[PDB]
Amino acid sequence: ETLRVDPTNDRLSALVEIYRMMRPGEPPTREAAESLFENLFFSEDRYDLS
Amino acid sequence: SQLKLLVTRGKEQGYLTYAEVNDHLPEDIVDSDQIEDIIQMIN
Repeated sequence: ETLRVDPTNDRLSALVEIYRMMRPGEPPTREAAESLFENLFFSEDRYDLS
Repeated sequence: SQLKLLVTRGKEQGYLTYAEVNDHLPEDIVDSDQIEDIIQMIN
């Protein structure tokens, strides 16, 4: 059901959705969206489970 | 409609979490001042 409600289909459109939610209104890009998402949880200088 | 749904759902619930307001407030808004004014009016 979540994939029913889920409007996006692929990593590009999903990253764009994430970018719109985080940094809203700004026109997204492929590169800016990917960079924001990777800097969310998988860049070592911005996310630390101690 | 959206924020109207939020207002009516609140008025039937008697309360509103920050989460529900975030889900219901529009997506064009970027700054926090319009968001806090919306929260003030809605309160």
